[PDB]
Amino acid sequence: DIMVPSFVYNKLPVIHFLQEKRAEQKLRRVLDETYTEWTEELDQAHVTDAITRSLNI
Amino acid sequence: SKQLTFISAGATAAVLQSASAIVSKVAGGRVQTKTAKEAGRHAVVVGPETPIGVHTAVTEVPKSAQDPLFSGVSTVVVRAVLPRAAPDSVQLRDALDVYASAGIDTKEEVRSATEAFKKSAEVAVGKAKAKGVKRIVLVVKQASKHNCINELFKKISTETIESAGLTTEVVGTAAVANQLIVNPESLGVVLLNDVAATEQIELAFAGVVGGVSRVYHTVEGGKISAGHSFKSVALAVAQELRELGLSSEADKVEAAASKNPRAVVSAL
Repeated sequence: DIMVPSFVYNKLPVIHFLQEKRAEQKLRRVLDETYTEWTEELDQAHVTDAITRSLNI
Repeated sequence: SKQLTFISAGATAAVLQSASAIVSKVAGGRVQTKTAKEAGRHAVVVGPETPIGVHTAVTEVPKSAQDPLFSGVSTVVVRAVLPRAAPDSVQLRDALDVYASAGIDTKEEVRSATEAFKKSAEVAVGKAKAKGVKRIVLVVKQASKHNCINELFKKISTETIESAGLTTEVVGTAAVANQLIVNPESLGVVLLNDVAATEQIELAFAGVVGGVSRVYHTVEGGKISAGHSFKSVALAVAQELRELGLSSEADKVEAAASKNPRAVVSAL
């Protein structure tokens, strides 16, 4: 009725602070590991060159 | 009963009709003449274009049909032919050089090209050994575009020939073509890499000599005749009939071709 309640009350602030920091850490990780991926596609010049070769030119 | 397979590759209908009339009139109906697009034996291909299923494109100077201008010449021109795909699809001779530029993998195509060159090299060295020559002449177009197909062709042809013990001399397309047309007695055996220019050179030599029939060695194993003109087709048919086991008919066709090139059918 008296002791354990008081010590729980004393614990509350530190735990709240640490959990807030942990959540911030996880969202920070979410944004950190995002990168824009630029894909590379076969240049159409080679396609045009192959078309010319097929024509026997 | 027997069958002769006619392949058409860029040949005008007149030549095909002439060939059909010649065989029908000479054979007399004993051997039927069917038309197709691919064969391995008892086949005559009409037209400059290369058919599907041929890996070697040898041609010689037959003694009987020697033109008076080219009397006594003896030179064998063998053109290496890579496997031919559908017209729409990219041919190997072009794929092997464009894919490398594009960065695409070129392992299977290299393997197929290597096999074709080895077979062509084996045919060329066999002809050289039979004729007794010690050195053969490789022909590669020196264009920058064909900087990969020719490189593989040289790397493999020289390897096989040197393994056989004969010498190889590499040359371009213009110099060899001029030499072959002007002074062909200085060349015994000439191999040609698979390019459009080489195909034209082979046709020009086959025609300038007086009109001859080219021999194509196929993957299945065998020899098929090839012609592009009235006289060349007539000689090709005569050789084909000789292979079937007809000597008198073959001689008659050969004589008719020698006398009246453009109208052999009426001549005989």
